[PDB]
Amino acid sequence: SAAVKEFFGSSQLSQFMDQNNPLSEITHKRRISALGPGGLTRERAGFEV
Amino acid sequence: ETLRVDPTNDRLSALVEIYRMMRPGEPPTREAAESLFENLFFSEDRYDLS
Amino acid sequence: GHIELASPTAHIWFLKSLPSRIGLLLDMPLRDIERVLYFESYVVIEGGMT
Amino acid sequence: GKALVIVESPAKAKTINKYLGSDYVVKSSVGHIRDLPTSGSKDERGALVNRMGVDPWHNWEAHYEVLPGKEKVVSELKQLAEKADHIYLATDLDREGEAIAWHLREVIGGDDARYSRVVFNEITKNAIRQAFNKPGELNIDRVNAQQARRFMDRVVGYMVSPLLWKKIARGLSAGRVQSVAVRLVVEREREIKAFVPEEFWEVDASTTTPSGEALALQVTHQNDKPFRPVNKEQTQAAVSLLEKARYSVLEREDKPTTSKPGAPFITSTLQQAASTRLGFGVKKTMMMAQRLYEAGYITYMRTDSTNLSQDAVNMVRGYISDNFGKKYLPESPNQYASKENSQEAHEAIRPSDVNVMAESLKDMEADAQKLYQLIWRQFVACQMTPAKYDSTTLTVGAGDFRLKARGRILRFDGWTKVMPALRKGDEDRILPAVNKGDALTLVELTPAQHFTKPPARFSEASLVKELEKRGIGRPSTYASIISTIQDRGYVRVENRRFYAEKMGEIVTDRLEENFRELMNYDFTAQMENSLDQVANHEAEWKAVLDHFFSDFTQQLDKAEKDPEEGGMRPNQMVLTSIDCPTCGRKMGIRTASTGVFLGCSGYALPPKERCKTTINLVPENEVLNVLEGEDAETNALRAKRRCPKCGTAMDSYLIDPKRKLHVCGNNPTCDGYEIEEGEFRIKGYDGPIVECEKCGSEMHLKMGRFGKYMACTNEECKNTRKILRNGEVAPPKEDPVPLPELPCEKSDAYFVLRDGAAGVFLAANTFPKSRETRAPLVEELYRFRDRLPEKLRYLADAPQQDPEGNKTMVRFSRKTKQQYVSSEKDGKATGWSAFYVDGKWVEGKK
DNA sequence: TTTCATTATCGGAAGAGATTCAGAG
RNA sequence: UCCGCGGCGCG
DNA sequence: CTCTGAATCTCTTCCGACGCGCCGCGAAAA
Ligand SMILES: [Zn+2]
Ligand SMILES: [Zn+2]
Ligand SMILES: [Zn+2]
Repeated sequence: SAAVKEFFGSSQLSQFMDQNNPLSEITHKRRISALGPGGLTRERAGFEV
Repeated sequence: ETLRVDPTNDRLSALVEIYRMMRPGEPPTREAAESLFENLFFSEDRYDLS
Repeated sequence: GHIELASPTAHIWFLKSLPSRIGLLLDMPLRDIERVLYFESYVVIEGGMT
Repeated sequence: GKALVIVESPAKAKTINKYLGSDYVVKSSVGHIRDLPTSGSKDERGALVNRMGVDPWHNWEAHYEVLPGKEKVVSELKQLAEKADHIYLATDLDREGEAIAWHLREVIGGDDARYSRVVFNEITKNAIRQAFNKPGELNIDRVNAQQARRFMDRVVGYMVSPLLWKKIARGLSAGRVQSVAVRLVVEREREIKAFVPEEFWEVDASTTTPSGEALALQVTHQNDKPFRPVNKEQTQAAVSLLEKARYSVLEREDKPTTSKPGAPFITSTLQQAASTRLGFGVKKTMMMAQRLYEAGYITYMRTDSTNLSQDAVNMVRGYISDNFGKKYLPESPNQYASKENSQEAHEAIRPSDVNVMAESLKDMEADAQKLYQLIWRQFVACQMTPAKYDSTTLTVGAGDFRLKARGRILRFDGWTKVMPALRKGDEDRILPAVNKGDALTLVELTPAQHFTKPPARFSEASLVKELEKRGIGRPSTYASIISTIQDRGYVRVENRRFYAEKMGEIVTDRLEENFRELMNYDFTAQMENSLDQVANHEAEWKAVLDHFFSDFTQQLDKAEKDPEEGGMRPNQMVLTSIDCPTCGRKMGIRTASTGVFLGCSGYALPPKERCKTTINLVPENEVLNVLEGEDAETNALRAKRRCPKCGTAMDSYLIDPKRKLHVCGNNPTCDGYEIEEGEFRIKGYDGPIVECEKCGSEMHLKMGRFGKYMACTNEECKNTRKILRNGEVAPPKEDPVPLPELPCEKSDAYFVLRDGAAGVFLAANTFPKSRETRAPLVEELYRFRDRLPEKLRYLADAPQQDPEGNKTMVRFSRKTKQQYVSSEKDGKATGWSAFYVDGKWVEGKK
């Protein structure tokens, strides 16, 4: 339970779901990120990626 | 050239080398070295290519 | 405030900041003195004819 | 399905099981399960071959037997062999392991298909897997060689011992190699006692350089001849002439020197090293080595091969390359050659894993950690780059005299680094850099006086070295020789040094005279070599046994005859002038298994005129001064009186606090005796030391109408213990209680109840002869509860039967030094125990 | 009244330290 | 309530 | 053939704008 809760609450890839307008809903749910665990960090992503 | 440069000469010496490489500051030992190697690479316990 | 230590204890900075100031103060390499200070070997002060 | 592996050690069983896993079951067969008979459980020849089991006349028919307590283990082994599909005989590398494997195969049966002989030099995953990939057949030739040796030793022991009882004394024993070891010790004793320490003097010189450095030298020539003054006055004259003379360094010599490590140890070398460095004798060395092997840290400790596996060499070279580095490698392996007859198939004694440091041996006692450290250090040292020394030699001349210094200075240390010397030697110093043809300034000079060293006494390791040189015995034998020469009372070991009892001299002389072929070192070596030929399968066991037995029987049948015929000479009495306290008569000097003693000739007169009075020969125990070093033995020889009739030294004994007695070394061949007066602190009886449990005083060993008892010097206490068949002394004598109503079962005797540190036990009234003992049952004690001394009564209160109605026996919990009661079914423990706790008996699962 | 052995109970740049090849003796 | 850490966007 | 110095390799250290805004959430310590 602790592992599941920590993943769903505190993980970097569980950010707040923004609800300005429905277009925001769709684009946030369909967003594909390369950050997070096992990915790469913002400050080192070169231009090649 | 690699065979001309590697200090090792048998299975034990290579295992000793890899133990000495992946964990500095601890003594090598036959059984422990063998165990960590086999469980690190050729066992589903620690490794799994999905 | 202040605290007194039951055992005299060295500073991290002068011990580890390269170049090791204590190391240059002596002729000792830094590695043997640091492993000494964590209590893995003795240091000798001479008296007599060994 | 389920393979069975059979091994001699339970710790070997646990260790091999770590690598074998669930497909195998391992069982420990503790010691020799089967053997020749040992107890009583032309008719004289019939009784001899029955007692021996072996019949030499009927072509070696042997009549093997299974010993008491082995039947349970044999039944367990048979049950497991009936359950198993294939049987793996995994005894040690050597003959004894083959003979054990043979006995196992023969007892369990089904030879032709159901057995494999496993052979491994170390108890490790790779070595075990390779051995189980390719096991052998049982080497029957090595078994036959072991049986030949055993048969020879039993033939000689049982045939000779009644002869020695008849001629010399009851309670003697004999043995083929044992007697030759005793002969070696006795010959060295005779060399020592028949030696004269001469007197030579030496002079030492003290000098300073023009550069103010200081040098010390020793003076070795006068008039171009060796300098060796004989007396004090001469030495003082030489010192005068030296002081007057003027000194110059006429000689300057220099040269490099290289030093190398020893070979990895064979068993004899390991015993010598452990004695010299750690002080362990033989028994402790081999016990700790066996523990280290069974734990798995070292290779098998019975070997005469210096060979090393390529795995070992590569491992140790890796360790040296990583830790020490290239200068200490060196370029190629250090080879060492063992004897051509050695078991070159075996390895040396080495670590099983070089990285395991001695400190890491959590489960080994400290002495075993030290022994492992010695093995490790030697193994590492043997392969490294040799060391490098540079050496200087100086000679200086003044007048008729020349004087010398030698010094070495150490510049690469590689093998010495891992394996340092115990102490600096005389040449381990710094001579200053004097020039060729230098000058010297002079400081005051010291004389020294020294005595000729006798042919110095052998220790346990040096006796093992002598045996190894001659070829008497083999690596497996040496510990047994060193033990049995002591246990049988011919030789005693004191100050870590070997001393020969007078009875050992008597028996040595008799055996040399009668059995010259058996006692000759060359024939002993040739016999050992012929057993090795048997193990090779170069010779037929029964053949050489027959040849030995024919020669031995010829010599025996000659020796049995009367002394005028030339047969073995009986015991002898050497008379002296002393008054028997019981009759005043002249008194004579006599040797028994107990020692050397003073007897009255009335012992040889029939009852009417018989005199049984005896006097102890309390000896002047030589007290060698460790601080005198090499001098300590020489001064001991100087201390002895010398016999009037011959040059042989004399040995000294105490007869009264007022009187002391000197006896010649060649007694009774030499009849010189001397008697001396003085204030002497006489012990009354001398020998071993024991501490009286009832008063803490010293307790001492004494002889009388019942043989040998042990008695306490404090006049206020008469507490006496007693000697027993196979131990130093019996436990505290308190309330030995006899029972006529319990009969013995192997013998006609009746059972008696006894207390000691071991526990409380039942033992048979003719104890040295019956030697039958069993723990009491609780019901037995209850039956004879009135007899029990006041304390023991509690044991009769104990619950007689367990909750299953099995029957209960009385046991000593050595870990907690208390009696408890326990129940057995099919001879196995039921796992039930009851103990005594505050006046009550409390019971439960073990 | 006995004698025999032998058991086994992130990427890049700079600084310091360590091991490596080349030149001199 | 005033503290600290992580994520998201704006310029 | 060996020893010392010089040079490279290996490891360790330091550090990559800044201003907000927004959001959420601490504990085997009490
Ligand atoms: Zn008398
Ligand atoms: Zn004499
Ligand atoms: Zn006493």
